[PDB]
Amino acid sequence: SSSRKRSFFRSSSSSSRSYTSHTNEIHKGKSYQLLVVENTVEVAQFIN
Amino acid sequence: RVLFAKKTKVEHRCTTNKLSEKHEGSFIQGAEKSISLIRSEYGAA
Repeated sequence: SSSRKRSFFRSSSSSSRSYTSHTNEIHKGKSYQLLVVENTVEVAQFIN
Repeated sequence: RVLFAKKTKVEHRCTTNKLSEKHEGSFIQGAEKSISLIRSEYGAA
């Protein structure tokens, strides 16, 4: 905004305003499980 | 001005406002499982 008024005299006014803001966020995450269950053959037995 | 008298007044004012917000993201998930049985020990492969 600039306002200049003169009546005869000289007046000069100058104003400048600048504003800049940036905001960034990154969120990444993972969760995983690996369950496994096996069993041998072992043909033998205890049938006694 | 009327006739000595002279008067002059000038006023100027401007404003500007801007806003820009952008957010883009993707999340993916996929799970696969299996189960099997085999009825010598070499066949366990």
